[PDB]
Amino acid sequence: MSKLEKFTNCYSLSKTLRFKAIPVGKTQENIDNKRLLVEDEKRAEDYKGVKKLLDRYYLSFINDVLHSIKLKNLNNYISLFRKKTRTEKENKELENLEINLRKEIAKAFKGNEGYKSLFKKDIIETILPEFLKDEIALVNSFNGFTTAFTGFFDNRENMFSEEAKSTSIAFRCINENLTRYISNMDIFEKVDAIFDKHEVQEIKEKILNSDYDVEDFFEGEFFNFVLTQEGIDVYNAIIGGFVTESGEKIKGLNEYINLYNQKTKQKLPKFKPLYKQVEGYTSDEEVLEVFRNTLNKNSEIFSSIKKLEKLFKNFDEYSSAGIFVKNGPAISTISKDIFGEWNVIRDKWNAEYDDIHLKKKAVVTEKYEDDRRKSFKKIGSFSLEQLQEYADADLSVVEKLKEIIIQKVDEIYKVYGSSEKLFDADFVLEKSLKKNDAVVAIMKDLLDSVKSFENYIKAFFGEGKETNRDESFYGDFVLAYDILLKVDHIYDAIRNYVTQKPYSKDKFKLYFQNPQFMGGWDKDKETDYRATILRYGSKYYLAIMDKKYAKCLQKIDKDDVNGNYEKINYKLLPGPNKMLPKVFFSKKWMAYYNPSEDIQKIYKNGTFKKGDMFNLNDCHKLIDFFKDSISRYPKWSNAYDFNFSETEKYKDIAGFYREVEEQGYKVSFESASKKEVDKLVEEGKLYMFQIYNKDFSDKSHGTPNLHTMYFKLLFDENNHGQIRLSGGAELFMRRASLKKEELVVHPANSPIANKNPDNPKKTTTLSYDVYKDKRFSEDQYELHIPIAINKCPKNIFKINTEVRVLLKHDDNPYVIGIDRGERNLLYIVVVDGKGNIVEQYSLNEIINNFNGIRIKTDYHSLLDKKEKERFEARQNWTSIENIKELKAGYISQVVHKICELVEKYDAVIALEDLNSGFKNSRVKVEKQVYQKFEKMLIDKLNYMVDKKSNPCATGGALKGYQITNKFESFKSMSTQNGFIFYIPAWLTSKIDPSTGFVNLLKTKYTSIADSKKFISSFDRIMYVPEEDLFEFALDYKNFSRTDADYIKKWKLYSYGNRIRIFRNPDWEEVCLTSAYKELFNKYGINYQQGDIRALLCEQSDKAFYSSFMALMSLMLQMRNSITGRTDVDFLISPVKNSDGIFYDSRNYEAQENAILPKNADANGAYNIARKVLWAIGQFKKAEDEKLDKVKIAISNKEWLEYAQTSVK
RNA sequence: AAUUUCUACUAAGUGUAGAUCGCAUCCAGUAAAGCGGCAC
Ligand SMILES: [Mg+2]
Ligand SMILES: [Mg+2]
Repeated sequence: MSKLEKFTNCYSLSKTLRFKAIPVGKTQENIDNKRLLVEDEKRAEDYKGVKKLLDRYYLSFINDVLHSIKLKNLNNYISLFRKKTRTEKENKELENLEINLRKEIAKAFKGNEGYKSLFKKDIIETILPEFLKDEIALVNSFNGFTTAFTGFFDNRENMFSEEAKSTSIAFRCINENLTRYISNMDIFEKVDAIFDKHEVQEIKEKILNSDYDVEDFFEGEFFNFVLTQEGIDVYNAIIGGFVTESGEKIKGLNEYINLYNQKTKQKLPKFKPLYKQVEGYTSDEEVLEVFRNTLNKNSEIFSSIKKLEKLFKNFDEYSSAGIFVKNGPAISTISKDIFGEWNVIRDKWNAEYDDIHLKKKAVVTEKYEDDRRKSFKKIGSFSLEQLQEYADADLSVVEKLKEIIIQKVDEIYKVYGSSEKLFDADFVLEKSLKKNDAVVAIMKDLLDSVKSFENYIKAFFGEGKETNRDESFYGDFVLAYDILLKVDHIYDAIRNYVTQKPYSKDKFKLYFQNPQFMGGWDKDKETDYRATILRYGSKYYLAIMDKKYAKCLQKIDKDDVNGNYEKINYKLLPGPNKMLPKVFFSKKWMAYYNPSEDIQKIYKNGTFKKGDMFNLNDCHKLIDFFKDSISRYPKWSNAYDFNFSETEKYKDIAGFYREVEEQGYKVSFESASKKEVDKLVEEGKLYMFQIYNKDFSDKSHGTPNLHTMYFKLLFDENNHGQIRLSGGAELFMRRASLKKEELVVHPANSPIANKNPDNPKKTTTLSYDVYKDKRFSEDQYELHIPIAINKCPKNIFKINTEVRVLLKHDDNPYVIGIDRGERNLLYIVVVDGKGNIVEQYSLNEIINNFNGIRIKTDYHSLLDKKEKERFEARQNWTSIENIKELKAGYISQVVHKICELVEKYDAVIALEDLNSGFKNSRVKVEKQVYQKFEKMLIDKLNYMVDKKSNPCATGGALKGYQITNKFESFKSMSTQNGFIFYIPAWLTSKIDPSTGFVNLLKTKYTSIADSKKFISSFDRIMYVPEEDLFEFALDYKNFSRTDADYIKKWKLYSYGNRIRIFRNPDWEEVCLTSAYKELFNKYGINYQQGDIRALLCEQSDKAFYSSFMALMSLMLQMRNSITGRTDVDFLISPVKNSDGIFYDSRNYEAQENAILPKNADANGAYNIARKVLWAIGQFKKAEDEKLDKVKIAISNKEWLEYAQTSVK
């Protein structure tokens, strides 16, 4: 059997199929006349309204708990906070005190005051009505329809967690609000006497309050007062100042500190206000009104930009030791902008970490580099002083930063000038915004220039309780920035609006004035649920009974004079493990049966269940009781065909239940007069809809949609309960959003150009009209039907363990390698159990089969035309969205290609772990699309079907492969998920497949001395006359950071030629030996002399050495690419194989499915696969029961050992 | 340029080929990675 075979019927999975519901006959007229719809439509309107009222009571609630709270954890907390640290994980004691501050807040919500009636049915039933007429009325409407608020309900209970999320109130109460209060205490202590006694308390004490005193709000025990919004407003008014209910405009503390510019030493810190807590879709008038309002030259966002300009202009005035830059991407970027390279800061910091941790004897090891890396990441931030500590003299870090920041503000001001007419009161919109390209680009330009300023500027927060900070700097900075933060919302909303499809998918749920509408199908509650399913020939229908006529479907003849619909009776026995004991210990059954006490005692004590009070006979007695009770229960034994296993072969009660559950459900069809119900439709006693997708069209002649097959199979004789119909069906109405007269149309009888350049037919002429987006021009009913797949699994085991066991015992196991490439969206390499390539090719082109005809689509050319489009459109939003969606389409094609390969080779899949990576600019499928791809792959593999197989066949629609576990998280895409193994890409592309040689030397020229050392660290350097080549023979031991190489000693030869970047005002090509001959001649070095390393070091000037190294580096540069030309991105290796000939990639370009990789893209997919072979190799070394514990994570050192020894 | 819906189409003439429970994240490979259904 194929390894694949053993993976069927493993676990249940549930899916919902969607269809269009086409109203038949007079149904729509009746629906309108009886006005059934409007009930469900206004609810849809007021939904948003009621939500606001729920937020109202939520906010009164939050302010009942918050008025009532005294933080106990706090006071230790304040003293520790002002303890000024002193670290050594003494602060660790405190970081656990923090969490308990949020813990105390969460529990105070939950703990008391009728929190419980919050996200359950009783909140809009009674609670909202008793809290605060035009609003009570809207809430009343929703009753028995509490469904509407479930997604809302989940979004709002995250409010009260200890989650340390920006969602949490507690995080807000303690994490942001409290720290500011503390930070302000230390400002208040330092800046006390600046206040005039009359000036100080007298205006503030009286006009802001007349209660309390100003001093109070800078005492630690006063914080709890400031948890609620009033105390927050009171606090912020003390800092900011007040209106005064008149002209008075009483001054705040910050103004006074400002007015102490009279000393003009100033830079005396100002207080930071406390965070209060707890767009434009609709119209162009709306979208424009917001842009004008938030971004004009006297808006507050523009005010905060001028202040930040003033602040940073005085950057020199502040203490570089007390100004921090958050650690993360901002460090790479600012490194680039300050010094001129990405990794500089990281590099200097590695130079300093080594000296401390790097033992002289010690040789750098992968772990060492991993741990040092964990340390860097862990560092929260860097002061400007520290950054200047890396600053080479003749560069000022603060000043270079000043010129960069100021530059960015100047770029905002120039972009304002270019957008100036848009902010005229006089301005009006000539064209619709989607129509109006020129305007949209003006808006995007400005938004981008401010967003980028914001996003860059945001870096100067060390995201820490940093011990010493320039509070004078961060007072001004935090005041101004917080407004600037406002841009991100505006930006997103405006972009979502432009980016929108011209049509809308908004819709509303239909109950037809019935809270319990369409709860179930199979169940005979049809008088209650009032929906059912009809069949006629090949067509299926949804039939909805009017309340006054529920039984109308009951009494219908099986008329055979001419024609009948088939009528649905669905039988489901739900949850036998709860139900069988519920029914059969019923008082009525108890009457029916004089059940033995032996049975009752077994149940009550549960000696049937597992749990070591279980008795097998007791279990069997229970079963037999149930079995026999089943014979004598009409409702069930006239519904289902029970065929029970012998009682003895049942291991546990659970074994018995699966059979009840399995046989528990039956579906079959009744017979009902077509003419009779047809008339029921006419009279409006019954409403009918055809359940439809294009595959039900009389002109559909192609292979159907997968979901179409699922739906039909529901009612096919061959389907023995593998896919089942479930309740929870919903009907929606999707109001039309396009007007038919306004659609783009290709008129009948005129040729339409075909767009696929690989389609050999150039035009199409149809005799009817084709309309863009036609389906959105009509009101549309849609029907979502839930199904159950593999509800009663027979094969239970751990999927990961079973994959390992089968791989352990397989003689020629096959692996599919997938890699993302530079010249190829995706590239695939199939390999046997020994590393021989069986298949290699690009997936740039997706080839489709219809009939016997194959037509391909080159998705890489598509992306290329769209990238040119993005260039022509100056990178506007919509092209960006078009590219994202194209890619998401492409990956739905690829999923199918991978499935065929898995089925074809019974192969395991090898994929990049995207939790270990380097971003590569060259590759076209970015991380975020690839992650989506990997999720989709896993999802398919949960149940994998080939549509063209006969459904009952293994791998067909009734026996899908389940070779993957359910997706949990992206973080969870690591190690192995069933047939999928996640591999790190380290050292899979730039490595000789033939030898496993990898360049581990550093050839950058550094110093004349270093170059000599380099040259000297070589064993030999000799020109070989016979083979006309230079031979560099080396030991990796003599060079640093080569621990991973297994074959230490490699001989390098000049042979072949290489493509060099060779930038000139950037490509040229270079031969290798010619360069070695040229350069040596150039300097008077005769090279026919053995071991010229002593000789070479005799040279006196950089020029020899600078160019010797550049020459060397190129030779070790295996991967070569012009980038104008698809034709070559080749791989050539400076090292001979055992047989003595060097690997070139171009010698494999010609062949089909050649033994070694054909280009560098292939090499990468090839080597990703070999790492899985390595993993398989570890399985083959372990005992069956240890397999689950074996480690798949190959280490650069294991990898190179494997790559270099397995080649032979 | 037709769709349950999406993407690419026109595929031989009202359609073709994949894919397709729902929402949120869609740009930072140093922040986040989860919330639903379903099932237990
Ligand atoms: Mg089809
Ligand atoms: Mg389209």
